This record gives sequence, structure tokens and C-alpha cells, in this order.
Amino acid sequence: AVQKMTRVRVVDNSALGSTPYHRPPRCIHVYNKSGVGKVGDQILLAIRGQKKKALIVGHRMPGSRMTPKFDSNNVVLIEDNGNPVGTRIKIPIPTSLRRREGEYSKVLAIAQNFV
Amino acid sequence: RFLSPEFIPPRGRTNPLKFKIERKDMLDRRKVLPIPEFYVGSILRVTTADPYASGKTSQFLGICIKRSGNGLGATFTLRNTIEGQGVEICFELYNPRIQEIQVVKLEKRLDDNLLYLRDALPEYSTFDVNMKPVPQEACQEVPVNKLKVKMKPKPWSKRWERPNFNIKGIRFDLALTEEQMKEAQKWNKPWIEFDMMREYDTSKIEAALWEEIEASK
Amino acid sequence: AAPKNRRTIEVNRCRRRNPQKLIKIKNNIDICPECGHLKQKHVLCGYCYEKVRQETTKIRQQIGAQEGGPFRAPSVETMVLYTGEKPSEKDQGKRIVERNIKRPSWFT
Amino acid sequence: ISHGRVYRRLGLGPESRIHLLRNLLTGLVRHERIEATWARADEMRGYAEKLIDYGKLGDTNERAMRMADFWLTEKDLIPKLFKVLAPRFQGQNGNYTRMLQIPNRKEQDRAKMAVIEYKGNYLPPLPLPHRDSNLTLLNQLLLGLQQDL
Amino acid sequence: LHSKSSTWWDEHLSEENLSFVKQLVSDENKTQLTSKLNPLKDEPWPLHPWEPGSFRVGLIALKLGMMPLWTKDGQKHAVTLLQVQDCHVLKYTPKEDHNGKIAALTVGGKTVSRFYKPDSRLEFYRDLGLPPKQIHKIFHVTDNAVIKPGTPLYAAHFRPGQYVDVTAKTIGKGFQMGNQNRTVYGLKVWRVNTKHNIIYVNGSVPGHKNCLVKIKDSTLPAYKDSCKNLPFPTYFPDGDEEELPEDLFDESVWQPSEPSITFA
Ligand SMILES: [Zn+2]
Repeated sequence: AVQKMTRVRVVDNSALGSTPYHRPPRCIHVYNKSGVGKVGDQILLAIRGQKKKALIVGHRMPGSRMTPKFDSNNVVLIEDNGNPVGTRIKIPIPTSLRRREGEYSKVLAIAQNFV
Repeated sequence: RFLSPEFIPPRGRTNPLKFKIERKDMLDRRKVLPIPEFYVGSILRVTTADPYASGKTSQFLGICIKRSGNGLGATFTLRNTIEGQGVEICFELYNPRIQEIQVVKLEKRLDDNLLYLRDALPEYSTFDVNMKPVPQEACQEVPVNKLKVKMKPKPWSKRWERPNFNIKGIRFDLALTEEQMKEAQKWNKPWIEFDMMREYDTSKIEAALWEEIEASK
Repeated sequence: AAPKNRRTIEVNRCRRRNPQKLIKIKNNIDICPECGHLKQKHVLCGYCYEKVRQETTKIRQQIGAQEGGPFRAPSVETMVLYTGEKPSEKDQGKRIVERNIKRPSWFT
Repeated sequence: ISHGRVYRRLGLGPESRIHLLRNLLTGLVRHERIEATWARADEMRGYAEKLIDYGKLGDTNERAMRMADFWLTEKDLIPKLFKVLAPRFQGQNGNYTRMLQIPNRKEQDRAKMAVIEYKGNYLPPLPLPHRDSNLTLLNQLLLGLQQDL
Repeated sequence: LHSKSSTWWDEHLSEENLSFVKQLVSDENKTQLTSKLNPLKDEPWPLHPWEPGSFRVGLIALKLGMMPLWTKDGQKHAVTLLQVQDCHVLKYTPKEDHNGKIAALTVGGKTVSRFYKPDSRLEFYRDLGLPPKQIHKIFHVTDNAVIKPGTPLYAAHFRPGQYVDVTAKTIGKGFQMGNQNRTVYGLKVWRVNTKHNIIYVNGSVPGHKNCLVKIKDSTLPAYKDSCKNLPFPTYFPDGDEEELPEDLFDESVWQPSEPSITFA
């Protein structure tokens, strides 16, 4: 449940995300009709004093049965053109994104680890 | 005689006939799929059909941390750390899409719930997914792990120090002073240990269930 | 806020004499066969209960004197005996309370 | 709003209710017949029945000893429960306590009064209600029906 | 005093007679129910064929509870349990005497005790030959579908795969509410148990558990004519043309004891 605020971890090799910064990246909205952000929901993440779109891949909110509950909030950066900002993803990514409605093939291709 | 938790019905005004019908269906499914005996703290490997994948099964290994639900809707959760990420998956015992259930290591832990392991060190929660089954003795009690886990800094998900939780597997002394325990003990509610209004007797029910389960076999 | 005008007795009389505000009669009155006094169907007799309660105090008073001290509750069964009644073999190993009065007819 | 409630609110708190119930239970055991408010008497009736079961369980039971000590403030009663109350009720499987309605107190508050006692006691029998005899005309008419059937 | 006194059925009944009274009531209820078991053998009213626009009678059921259900696709659907108890036709109302648009039929279920009921209610039921029922409800039924009073109704009237509408009183929340009749539409039926007359209905039903509910065919435009392939007047166990299975399942429903579902 990526609600307002909700400090998050940038799982990407993008220069902004990869470079350490003293302020954590924050998520204070979601690209959805509802205000709550879950796995597969686009967001906009303020990183290194810049705003970049990111895709949620994990959350710490309890999930439905038969699904794994993550302990950290993980996101993947996506460019305006639609291609991922980063060329690789480190943290395991759930495979449910494929069937989820939306364009997730590009992100999944960049995901090395699947759980 | 190990009576699985789901067979025991919960108190209420629901007709007992529903449980009898539910048990019959549960017993029939048990013939199709064998449900091994396990307890919280045991490491299990469960085979389930993958909906996203086509004709490919999934096996997840983790220590059993919680048992919940009754009847056909009973579910169990097993926890593990994969790629350094703690993950908990809830499996419904009678779901048709669970192909097989394997108890890799049958054992018990100090507490009936292991949610505090999230606050414990990762090593206590890390388990090899590919670990082979360990020898077990059928006509014996499951091994009881008495190791006390070490906690992370004071901010925790729940106030395990409080007497109500009554966690016996936490090294509170290392992370909490005796004075801090006394503050937690302020919520003792000692009459609760002696309160007969919160006690539910299922001795007769448990005994009756055993014959019914065996009779179907 | 104070009343804008005095309330008339006629208006007041109707309010207090409305059936909802009147005292209702009771049909659950019963007679006590034992004492012949009145009682309610769901209420016990009191004239006979007066004998029972007072007799209990008299029995209890005898018990208190026999014990002679606090925290002296026996660990064995107790029995009450009245004048003209002699302990039986079954009464052995039981606290015996002796009452000067004869066995009451109601008490058995 | 008292829908689905299974516990009465008595005393100044939950602990007071236990202590007040504890005091009532201790008094009832000592005397075996106590008069109290109907609401309180009904609440404590269940506790008394369970106590007899603890006595039946056996003296050597550690839980019973702890339970008996806590509930009974006067320690002379602890032998009595295992050696007086428990032996008496061995044949009985339940219904150890008898509770009946008493006329309301004429103390200007009109509280509902009831008497709770332990069955099989040596105290004088309470004035229990007696059912109508079969010799009554209606019962005799039913007796004729029974004979025909 | 020559005044009215409060009385109850047990006031003048002796213990020996009281036990006999309890046994007699059970015997009387059993005898009455058995006598009404065979409607077709009780001068049944003429049977008419189905035609478009016909409306069948509904049933009254008790809310047993809810349980989870799995389908052959692996999806889990929560379902509610409804039990039809002692469902019998009581009073038929002619079309003219009730409403020119359609006739109505009164159906009652869940037999109740006779000790604390008015004499008028007992008198009506004595004529009908059945024990009193907890609730009386009125169902709009076309003339062709009219059924003679006293006909037993069973859960087999509905069939798996049919959508149904259930209406029941909402739970009362006290002064703040509730205790008002409400209806839920578009609930599918997954399975029916013939032995216990239990119908499995998709979704939730308003009201508390053990509460009587009214069951009638779905009135949505899509399901305008679903009775053509169902028992048109009703299902008659008396006919026994072909004994139905004890448990009826929908095709999509995954039956217990079936092989584990693999998403191949
Ligand atoms: Zn009297």
C-alpha cells in the first residue's frame, strides 16, 4: 500500500537512483483512479532533486492469500517514452505483472530475478 | 493422535451440519491430496500449480509461522528469506491448485506464532530453499526448537515485551532491561489467567472428531 | 430559554392524565398456599421465608459458637440435628450441629 | 446497546468484578446459601458450577490448587472444597447451584433479589414450587387420553 | 378475586403430563407433515404448459451461514447457505381478488411451536392440516403456475446455474436503524443439496444468521425467461420420474474429491 509519503527504495541502476542521496525518495501520489498504490501501479518519484516516473513492484502492506508479502517497498524507474530508465533490476520482482492490465513487458524483460 | 486444527469448529450459532458436510468434503480432498502433519516452526515445501505459468508447478520453502482458519478454508503461512528479502506466503490447505505438500523439516518452535521472527535477526529466518528433508520419527513428538532469537532495535511491529503476548522465544534480557519489562508488565491483567469466561472446552468435540476422521480413511 | 407563557392547568391536566402516564394495574398477583398470603407468580412467599431465614440465623448462630474462631471452616461434611434426633452411623465423620428446638415440620 | 454481550459490567472495573465475584464465591462456599441481586447472582452462577468441576478434578492438580487459592480468600475453605463440596457432587454431573427469585428488597431502591445455594447442602430446604398433581381434573382427562393411546 | 389472570401452557400441565405433551406435539407435527407429502395424489389442480411471461412461486429459507467455494478455473468464491424448511403452500389468492395484473400465492416455512401462538393462527393452520409456520410471505404467480394449497415445496425447485433474488430484513443497529426489508439481485446458484434441501447462492444475503429469507426467480431483464428449462410449476418429488442426485453441481464448480487443478 504505497499511500502518501511512504519512503521507498529505488531498485534500479539509473544514475539518479543509483547515486546515494541524503534525502529518501518519496511518493505522495499514484497514477490511478484510487489514491493507494500497489504492485504494478505507476508513480512519480522525486530522486536527486528531479522527478521521474516509477513502477511499483513490491509493498509492505499485507497481501491476499497465495501471494508473498514483501518487507520493503521496491520501485522501478520508467522514462517518459515508456522505456525503463534503468537497464537492469536487482530485487526479485513478482511475475504477476505480466497478467496485470497495462504495459509491463518492457519492465519484466529488464527484471533479472523473478519470484 | 494428531487432530488438525481446521477440523475443530469455532464456537458460534452456525449449524453443526455445515461442519459435518465440510469435514466430509475435506476428508475426500485429503484422499486426493495428502496433508502431512506439521506445526508452527516446521519448515515445509509446498507444490502448487502456477496460474501465470502453463503446466509448470511452484515449490516454496519456508518455516511455518502461523496457522489460521477452520474447515475447508483453513490456511497456513510459511516464512523464508529469498535473495535477502523476507517473504511470507499463505497457502490454503484444500485449494485444488496445491499439487503437493512436503514437510521438509518437521519441528516445533517455542511460541505458537512466529511473527516476532520479523523483528529477529535474519539468520533465524533464513532457510535454504533447496535443503533436503531431514529424518523424522513418526511415533514421536515433533522436535521442539528452544533456541531464543535475538531482536533488532527496540522499534518493533508489536510490543512482544507485553505479558499478553507472552513470547517465550525472545531474548528480551539482551535488548530490554528488567525495569522495561516491569513497564510492559503493567498490562499484566492477572485475572485473565484465572478468567473462565474466555475458556472454550473442545475435549469432547476433539475426541468425537478423531473417530469420524479415521472412519472416512 | 424560559417559558413564553404559563401552561394552563387544562393542558397540564391532560398530560398527567394521559393513559401512558397513569399507574397500571397488575394481574400477576398470586396466593401463597403455605402461608395463605399474597405473592406474585414469579415471586416466592415471604411469610414462610421469614421462618426459613430466621431459622438459618439460629442454625448459623449455633454453628458460630461451636466453631469459636475465624478461619475454622471444617474440611468435612456438616449436618444439623434437632432435639429428639440421634446421630446415625452414616452421620459419623461429619460436623454435627445440635439444635435445642425439635425438628421443624417443614425441615426434613 | 447490549446485543451479543456475554459479560455483565459490575463493580468499578473488570478487576473489581472479579474481586466482587471472588468475594461472593468465597461467601457462598462458606455458607452455601447467599442472597444477592439477581443480575449479580446470575453472573456468578456459572463461576460456581465450574469451581465444583475444579474440585472434582482432584486435590493434586496444580491448576486447581492455584485456582482454589485465588478464588477463595479464606484458606480454611481450600480443604473444604476438595473434601466436602467435591465428594458431595461426585454423583452429579452438573447443576450444582440452585438460583431462585426472592421478593425485591423494601430498601427504597427495589433491587431485584435472588438466592443462590449449593445443592445437596445440609441447610433447610428452600420453599421450592410444587407442580400440580395428576389428580387434577385436567390431568385426569389427559390420563384417560394416555390410557386410550 | 373474579378478575382476569395470566396463564401459560405449562401453568396447569403436570410433569408427567408435560412430558406426554411434548411427545404428542412431535407426533402431531410428524403426522401432519406426512399427510401432505404427496401433493400429486391429493387431487392436484390441472397442470398447464409453460409459455413466455410465466412466473413461478418462490421459497422461504433459513440463513445457515457462508463457506468458501472453488471453481474448476481455480477461482475461490464465497457462497452463502440457505435451508428450505417445511415449505408448503398455504393460501391461494385469485387474480381478480388480489390484483388484476397477476395472482398471488402464500407460502410459509420453518414450522414453529403452538404453545405461544394466537388461536386464530392455529385455527387457520388446523384447517390446512399443517403445523404453524414462522413467517407468511406472498409470491406473485401466474394463473398457469398456480399450485393447490398444502403442496410441499423443496429446494430442488431451483437448479444450479440459475440466478435468483433474495430479500430479507436488514439487521437492526438500534437508535443512532436497520430492521428493514432489502433485496439483493443477481445472485447465482452454484449447488443444491437435495438431502438437506440446501441451496448455495453466490454473494452475501442481508440479515443475521438463522434468519428466514425469501427466494424467488431473478427479475432482471436478461433472465426474463429462465423457467422454460426448469420445473414449470415446481419440482415434484412425488412424481419421481427420475431420482435426482443428492448434491447438484454447476458445470464450472469444481467438485470435492476431483483431481487437483493444474493451470495447463
Ligand atoms: Zn407461605
